Amino acid sequence: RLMWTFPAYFYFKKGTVAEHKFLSLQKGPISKKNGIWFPRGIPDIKHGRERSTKQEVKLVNRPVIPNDRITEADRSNDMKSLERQLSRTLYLL
Amino acid sequence: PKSACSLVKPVHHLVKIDKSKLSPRFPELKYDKSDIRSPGFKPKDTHADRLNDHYLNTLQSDLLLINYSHNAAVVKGLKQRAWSGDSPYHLNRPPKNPRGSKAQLPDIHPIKWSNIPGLESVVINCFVREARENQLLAITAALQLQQITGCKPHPIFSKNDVPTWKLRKGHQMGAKVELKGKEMSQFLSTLTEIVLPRIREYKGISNQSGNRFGGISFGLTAEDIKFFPEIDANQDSWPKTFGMHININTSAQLDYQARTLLSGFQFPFFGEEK
Amino acid sequence: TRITLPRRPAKKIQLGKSRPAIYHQFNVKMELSDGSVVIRRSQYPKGEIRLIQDQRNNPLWNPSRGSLDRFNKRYSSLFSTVELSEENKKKTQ
Amino acid sequence: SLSPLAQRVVTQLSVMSASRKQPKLLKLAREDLIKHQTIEKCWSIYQQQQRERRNLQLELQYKSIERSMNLLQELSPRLFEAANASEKGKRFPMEMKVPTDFPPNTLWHYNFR
Amino acid sequence: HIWSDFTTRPSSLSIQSSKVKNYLFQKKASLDPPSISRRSNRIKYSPPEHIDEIFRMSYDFLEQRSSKFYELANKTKNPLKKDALLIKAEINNPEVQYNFQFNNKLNNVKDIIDYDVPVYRHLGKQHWESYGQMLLMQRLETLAAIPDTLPTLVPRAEVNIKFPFSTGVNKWIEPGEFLSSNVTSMRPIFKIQEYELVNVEKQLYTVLIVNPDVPDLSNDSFKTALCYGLVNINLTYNDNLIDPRKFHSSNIIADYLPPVPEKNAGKQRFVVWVFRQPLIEDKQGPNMLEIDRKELSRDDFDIRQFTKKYNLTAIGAHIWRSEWDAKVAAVREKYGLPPGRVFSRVRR
Amino acid sequence: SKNSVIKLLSTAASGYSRYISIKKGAPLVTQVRYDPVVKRHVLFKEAKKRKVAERKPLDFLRTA
RNA sequence: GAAAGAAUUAAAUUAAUAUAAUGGUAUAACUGUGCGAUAAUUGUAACACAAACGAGUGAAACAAGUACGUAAGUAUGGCA
RNA sequence: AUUGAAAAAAAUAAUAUAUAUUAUAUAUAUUAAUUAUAAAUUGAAAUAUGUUUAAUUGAAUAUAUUUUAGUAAUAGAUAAAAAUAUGUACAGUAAAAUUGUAAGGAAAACAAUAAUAACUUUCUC
Ligand SMILES: [Mg+2]
Ligand SMILES: [Mg+2]
Ligand SMILES: [Mg+2]
Ligand SMILES: [Mg+2]
Ligand SMILES: [Mg+2]
Repeated sequence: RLMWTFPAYFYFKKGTVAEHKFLSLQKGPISKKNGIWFPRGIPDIKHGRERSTKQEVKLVNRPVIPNDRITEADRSNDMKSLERQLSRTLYLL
Repeated sequence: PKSACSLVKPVHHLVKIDKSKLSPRFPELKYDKSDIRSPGFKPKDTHADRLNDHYLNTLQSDLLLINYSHNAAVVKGLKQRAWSGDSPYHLNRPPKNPRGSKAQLPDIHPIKWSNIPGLESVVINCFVREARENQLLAITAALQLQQITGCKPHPIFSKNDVPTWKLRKGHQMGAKVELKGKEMSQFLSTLTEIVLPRIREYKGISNQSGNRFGGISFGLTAEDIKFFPEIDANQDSWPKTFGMHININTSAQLDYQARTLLSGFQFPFFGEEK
Repeated sequence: TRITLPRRPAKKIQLGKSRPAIYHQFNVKMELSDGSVVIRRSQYPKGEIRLIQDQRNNPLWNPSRGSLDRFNKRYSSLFSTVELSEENKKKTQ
Repeated sequence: SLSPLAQRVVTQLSVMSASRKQPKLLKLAREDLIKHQTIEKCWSIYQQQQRERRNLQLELQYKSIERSMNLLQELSPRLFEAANASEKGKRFPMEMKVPTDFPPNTLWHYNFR
Repeated sequence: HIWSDFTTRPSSLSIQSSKVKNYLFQKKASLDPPSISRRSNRIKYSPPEHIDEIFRMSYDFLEQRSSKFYELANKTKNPLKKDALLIKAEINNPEVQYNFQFNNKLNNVKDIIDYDVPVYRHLGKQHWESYGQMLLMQRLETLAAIPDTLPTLVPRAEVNIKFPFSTGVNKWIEPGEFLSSNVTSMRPIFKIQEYELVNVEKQLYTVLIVNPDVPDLSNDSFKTALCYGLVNINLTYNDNLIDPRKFHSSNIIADYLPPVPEKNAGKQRFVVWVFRQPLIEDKQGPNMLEIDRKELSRDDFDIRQFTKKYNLTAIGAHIWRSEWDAKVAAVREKYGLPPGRVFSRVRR
Repeated sequence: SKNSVIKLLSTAASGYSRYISIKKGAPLVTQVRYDPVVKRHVLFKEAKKRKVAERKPLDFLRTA
């Protein structure tokens, strides 16, 4: 809500193939237009963002897929295994 | 002005008058910066800090265990010595300065559950010396710093003047940024994992590096900064790049304790220790 | 001689009205050399990165655990150790 | 007026600057404000409690160590001496890494050296 | 769920507004805030996301804490400790916070902010310390009303004065104000708000308005003047406005004589002091005290000596200050005081 | 001559005037002081004309 | 037992003071910051210091107006 | 006030309106704004009106009407880099030397370098 506008003009150069994709991914804010009632106040826009609200910015070549935090050992409840709890401190008894 | 004589009058009560509160001038400023009603509000505790959590869980107990010396008493530092009163000229005399040093040194306490060493602050001093010619280089350096940290840099200016190095006084030259809390922790984690392994012949931080009291430092070249993921992702946008000094400030009594702490966070140490 | 950007009149931030610089940051997933993913907040717009050279594949951080490429390609039929032993007489130096 | 380098510097400066990039102020209703206060205060209390728990635990550990070392001194002097050495250059092992967000492909290495 | 219970706990800890309470405690962020009165403004407004579930969790946490505190509170016997426990239990209650913050503390309605309740009293004290007390202290020190009349003050009660009977207008006097002779022609009204735990039934109070700056030409200095003197006044945390209604003619040790500053005599400080009586043990009911009415004089009045005699402790103070204007002669005439002197403009 | 003398003439047209010294190319010096003829604080302005070191008017409106 | 605050003690006037040198200055007279840009204003100035006269210096107070300050108050150019 | 969502009210402060008093008070209503300001044959966005695709909404594209982009530093009552040298209000403390740190070296920048007894609040055994 309090975050700044994303300065897209810096990270994406004007008239470039990379910028275009980013633009397509994004959706713009509703501008103020004369002779119309905006019952959620008049749009306050600068660098293409509604100042009155939170901004959302949607974004080898491979998707980064993280591994499951629960394990096979955990599922089986194998007490002798070391991979059975990954988020806790295990002690040898 | 009728006079320059400064002289604060004594009072007849023990109530502490906060003068700021009695005014009606700065109503937004009466709120604390932590308070939501202040324009200075910022969400502090946004997500769980990982390095800090690790320190809390694993390291802190281990550090305490390491630093236990049995019946260790306090080691007083070098202090200002008083004069022996063996002459009437000692009577309102200022005390003799410390033995070796001109400035007084702090007492070294035994490490207990309260005063275990931990990370206090990181400072990233970048003074670009080509910016004596080009002011724009200072700006670029500041941006780089901001990118690296996710924290607002502060501009460094030339405090001194010197002819040999073509340096004026009062000229913007690079930038600095004091990281604290979670951003600092993140920056350390990035340094440990991403950047320092990509440095080729990197032995580690020197064991001869540091303050006398809980402060360790090292520096990165312009070659090393291109390994930061924010800089690396747009090498077209970053043609020039500037080195930096990295002052790590710990809550350590002595420097070996600080080194040990940093090692706990996966910092390699190579040189012969003092 | 000295290259500069000449300053305009500074904008007066009133006392109390100063606001903290909350820069626009994305949650970015870093997959390290091995499959360990880590989330970090970052200013550059990239949801996923995978790293090649990290601490998790550097020998200094784990002691217990393309000219050369070109050469290999165009001297592949010969298969270039035995070759070293053949071509290493240590009399002349 | 300005060079391409000058332009790029200006752009870079803008990235850092708060000029026309920041939203409106976060205004709240009085009920909302109260709710926020109660959220924050409770959280702060919880954090304090956690700190005390950890601090208490550390104190307990210290006491146990003290108890041990006195006993060692009483019984076997050589063992006590061995225990109480300067661990100046003690370095944490590089395998004890800072726990990641998600685990690796190979969770645990059974062979080494 | 201790904070929903009102069997033993007072009614004041709840919010009296129903809509506000409903808004506070809902299962989703569906409703809109009662504070925003206007429809369009409500429509415009958007509360921060996820606030409800977290708030509920925080409430549960602090409610549990309060309940735990209460377990101790009832076992406790000594009164100050019990009060402190009660405060600890309820201070983090959202409802009591709402009540205190957003409704008037000066003229508190009993159902909303009850100063009989310890938590609310503590809150009021804290509020006083934050601003009003500091201001009062500053005005006492700067104007030199402390050492000139009565050595020191340890502010305990918040004292506010008013002059309702003279003009007609409603205004609580800010400490160190310049009031006209018309304004201060008839007597003032005090409100002594007490924040410490005190025996309401037994504890009596005295109120003395003193004028240190009336000129004595024999001494070539000034003398004090007891302009208004009340004794043996009964206060209650909510019922605390000292008015001709409350105090009787027996309580008036020196009935109100108005500020009538002389021309060029200067600015005259009128610093009201509020003392609490000495409390005697083994005696049920309010312990009165007799004042020797021939002994104490109004034209010259040792305040410190008087305090020493009757064993008083100054808990509160307030101050205004009057100087000469056209209507002081009229005021004198009304009261039947003499014409009034006129001094030289130069302090030679 | 580095510092010249000037005559500041009262704006309330009394005829009262006060004299002050300034640097040769200093900005136009107007000041509010007491005019005893009128018995109030009024503006004073330079009666004579003179050349000034022309400063560039700093632009708050972000140009180009 | 811990955290935070209020701070206190010690040291310092070696820096800094538009400018010489001396005295003073952290209770800051030094430094930062808001407002301001007014008091680098108008008539009477006693009384002192200094003092051959001519001059010089500090200045209470009275009156008119102004600026800052919640107030107390401070400002009749600059620590001298 | 109309619109969205699913009898009222009880602070401070600000704003609007009214009146009380040789008292810058009170009453009722409401909680705005908060880092902006002219000038862009070229970038980006919205809405409206058309046409084509799978009465419909998405998607594509044309015109019109707007909105944004002039990208520029202080974000802190800033505190010994440089800059407004006289007023006032609020606040703070310098320097040297030492130990370090990428180019950096005697000499550029940044960090660190006296003591917590008692007191208040908070959490806790
Ligand atoms: Mg000197
Ligand atoms: Mg003489
Ligand atoms: Mg003479
Ligand atoms: Mg000066
Ligand atoms: Mg000055």
